[PDB]
Amino acid sequence: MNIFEALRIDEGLRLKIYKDTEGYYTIGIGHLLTKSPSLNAAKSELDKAIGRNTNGVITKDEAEKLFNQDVDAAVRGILRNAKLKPVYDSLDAVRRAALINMVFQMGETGVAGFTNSLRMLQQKRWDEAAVNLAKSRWYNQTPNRAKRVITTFRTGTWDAYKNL
Ligand SMILES: [Cl-]
Ligand SMILES: [Cl-]
Repeated sequence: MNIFEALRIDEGLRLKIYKDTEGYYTIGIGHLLTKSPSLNAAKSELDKAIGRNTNGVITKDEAEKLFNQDVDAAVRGILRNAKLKPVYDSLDAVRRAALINMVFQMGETGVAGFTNSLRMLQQKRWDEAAVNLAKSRWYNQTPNRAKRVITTFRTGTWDAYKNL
Protein backbone atom coordinates (compact mmCIF):
# COMPACT_ATOMS: atom_id res chain seq x y z
CA MET A 1 0.00 0.00 0.00
CA ASN A 2 1.08 3.58 -0.61
CA ILE A 3 -0.23 7.21 -0.81
CA PHE A 4 -1.50 6.78 -4.32
CA GLU A 5 -3.31 3.60 -3.61
CA ALA A 6 -4.66 4.99 -0.40
CA LEU A 7 -6.02 8.13 -1.88
CA ARG A 8 -7.49 6.17 -4.78
CA ILE A 9 -9.52 4.22 -2.24
CA ASP A 10 -10.53 7.33 -0.30
CA GLU A 11 -11.52 9.55 -3.23
CA GLY A 12 -12.59 7.01 -5.88
CA LEU A 13 -12.27 7.74 -9.59
CA ARG A 14 -14.88 9.49 -11.71
CA LEU A 15 -14.43 10.49 -15.30
CA LYS A 16 -17.23 13.03 -15.51
CA ILE A 17 -17.69 16.17 -13.48
CA TYR A 18 -19.36 15.41 -10.19
CA LYS A 19 -20.12 17.04 -6.85
CA ASP A 20 -17.99 16.15 -3.88
CA THR A 21 -19.18 15.57 -0.26
CA GLU A 22 -19.40 19.39 0.19
CA GLY A 23 -21.33 19.85 -3.08
CA TYR A 24 -18.32 21.23 -5.05
CA TYR A 25 -17.60 20.48 -8.64
CA THR A 26 -14.86 17.88 -8.89
CA ILE A 27 -13.48 15.35 -11.31
CA GLY A 28 -11.06 12.40 -11.47
CA ILE A 29 -9.50 11.36 -8.26
CA GLY A 30 -10.76 14.02 -5.94
CA HIS A 31 -9.53 16.94 -8.09
CA LEU A 32 -11.55 20.02 -6.96
CA LEU A 33 -12.43 22.22 -9.87
CA THR A 34 -14.15 25.14 -8.20
CA LYS A 35 -16.23 26.17 -5.22
CA SER A 36 -18.48 28.14 -7.50
CA PRO A 37 -22.00 26.98 -7.98
CA SER A 38 -21.71 27.21 -11.72
CA LEU A 39 -21.18 24.15 -13.94
CA ASN A 40 -19.89 26.41 -16.64
CA ALA A 41 -17.28 27.81 -14.40
CA ALA A 42 -16.41 24.16 -13.59
CA LYS A 43 -16.27 23.26 -17.25
CA SER A 44 -14.00 26.19 -17.81
CA GLU A 45 -11.57 25.27 -15.01
CA LEU A 46 -11.61 21.71 -16.32
CA ASP A 47 -10.56 22.71 -19.84
CA LYS A 48 -7.85 24.96 -18.55
CA ALA A 49 -6.50 22.12 -16.29
CA ILE A 50 -6.37 19.50 -19.10
CA GLY A 51 -5.50 21.74 -21.95
CA ARG A 52 -8.36 20.93 -24.29
CA ASN A 53 -12.07 21.31 -24.81
CA THR A 54 -13.34 18.51 -22.68
CA ASN A 55 -16.97 19.07 -22.41
CA GLY A 56 -16.89 17.76 -18.76
CA VAL A 57 -15.37 14.38 -19.51
CA ILE A 58 -11.72 13.23 -19.34
CA THR A 59 -9.96 9.97 -19.87
CA LYS A 60 -8.33 7.70 -17.35
CA ASP A 61 -4.88 8.89 -18.31
CA GLU A 62 -5.96 12.53 -17.85
CA ALA A 63 -7.37 11.75 -14.39
CA GLU A 64 -4.12 10.09 -13.46
CA LYS A 65 -2.06 12.95 -14.60
CA LEU A 66 -4.14 15.39 -12.51
CA PHE A 67 -3.77 13.00 -9.58
CA ASN A 68 0.01 12.91 -9.86
CA GLN A 69 0.09 16.68 -9.93
CA ASP A 70 -2.16 16.89 -6.96
CA VAL A 71 -0.09 14.52 -4.81
CA ASP A 72 3.05 16.33 -5.73
CA ALA A 73 1.49 19.64 -4.78
CA ALA A 74 0.27 18.32 -1.38
CA VAL A 75 3.78 17.19 -0.54
CA ARG A 76 5.17 20.50 -1.55
CA GLY A 77 2.59 22.40 0.37
CA ILE A 78 3.62 20.46 3.46
CA LEU A 79 7.34 21.08 2.96
CA ARG A 80 6.76 24.72 2.49
CA ASN A 81 4.51 25.12 5.45
CA ALA A 82 6.29 26.21 8.60
CA LYS A 83 3.77 24.47 10.81
CA LEU A 84 3.56 21.31 8.81
CA LYS A 85 7.11 20.63 7.85
CA PRO A 86 8.38 19.87 11.26
CA VAL A 87 5.66 17.43 11.96
CA TYR A 88 6.18 15.70 8.71
CA ASP A 89 9.91 15.44 9.31
CA SER A 90 9.34 13.83 12.67
CA LEU A 91 7.11 11.08 11.38
CA ASP A 92 7.70 7.61 9.98
CA ALA A 93 6.83 6.84 6.31
CA VAL A 94 3.39 5.42 6.97
CA ARG A 95 2.28 8.34 9.14
CA ARG A 96 3.68 10.80 6.61
CA ALA A 97 1.26 9.31 4.13
CA ALA A 98 -1.63 10.00 6.54
CA LEU A 99 -0.61 13.65 6.78
CA ILE A 100 -0.44 13.88 2.95
CA ASN A 101 -3.99 12.41 2.72
CA MET A 102 -5.30 15.06 5.09
CA VAL A 103 -3.61 17.85 3.12
CA PHE A 104 -4.90 16.52 -0.14
CA GLN A 105 -8.41 16.51 1.23
CA MET A 106 -8.47 19.76 3.08
CA GLY A 107 -5.60 21.90 1.98
CA GLU A 108 -2.50 23.05 3.76
CA THR A 109 -4.26 25.83 5.47
CA GLY A 110 -6.94 23.57 6.84
CA VAL A 111 -4.49 21.03 8.22
CA ALA A 112 -2.14 23.63 9.68
CA GLY A 113 -5.18 24.60 11.76
CA PHE A 114 -5.09 21.36 13.76
CA THR A 115 -2.59 22.88 16.14
CA ASN A 116 -3.11 20.71 19.12
CA SER A 117 -3.24 17.46 17.11
CA LEU A 118 -0.09 18.36 15.26
CA ARG A 119 1.76 18.95 18.54
CA MET A 120 0.59 15.62 19.78
CA LEU A 121 1.68 13.90 16.64
CA GLN A 122 5.05 15.49 16.86
CA GLN A 123 5.36 14.22 20.45
CA LYS A 124 4.44 10.73 19.28
CA ARG A 125 1.41 10.63 21.62
CA TRP A 126 -0.63 8.48 19.24
CA ASP A 127 -3.77 7.66 21.18
CA GLU A 128 -4.07 11.19 22.36
CA ALA A 129 -3.69 12.64 18.88
CA ALA A 130 -6.34 10.24 17.58
CA VAL A 131 -8.81 11.39 20.11
CA ASN A 132 -8.10 15.01 19.35
CA LEU A 133 -8.31 14.56 15.61
CA ALA A 134 -11.78 13.14 16.05
CA LYS A 135 -13.14 16.32 17.68
CA SER A 136 -13.42 18.06 14.31
CA ARG A 137 -15.90 18.96 11.68
CA TRP A 138 -13.72 16.79 9.41
CA TYR A 139 -14.48 13.60 11.40
CA ASN A 140 -18.14 14.46 11.80
CA GLN A 141 -18.68 15.12 8.07
CA THR A 142 -16.61 12.19 6.62
CA PRO A 143 -16.30 9.75 9.47
CA ASN A 144 -15.39 6.61 7.59
CA ARG A 145 -12.62 8.26 5.74
CA ALA A 146 -11.48 10.17 8.79
CA LYS A 147 -11.39 6.91 10.80
CA ARG A 148 -9.10 5.35 8.19
CA VAL A 149 -6.63 8.25 8.38
CA ILE A 150 -6.81 8.43 12.17
CA THR A 151 -6.09 4.67 12.53
CA THR A 152 -3.20 5.13 10.24
CA PHE A 153 -1.80 7.82 12.59
CA ARG A 154 -2.56 5.70 15.63
CA THR A 155 -1.00 2.47 14.50
CA GLY A 156 1.52 3.46 11.95
CA THR A 157 0.32 0.60 9.69
CA TRP A 158 -1.99 0.39 6.69
CA ASP A 159 -4.43 -1.94 8.42
CA ALA A 160 -7.47 0.29 7.90
CA TYR A 161 -7.02 0.02 4.18
CA LYS A 162 -6.45 -3.72 4.09
CA ASN A 163 -9.60 -5.35 2.79
CA LEU A 164 -10.75 -2.34 0.71
CL1 LIG B 1 -4.63 22.22 -12.18
CL1 LIG C 1 -16.66 9.11 4.95
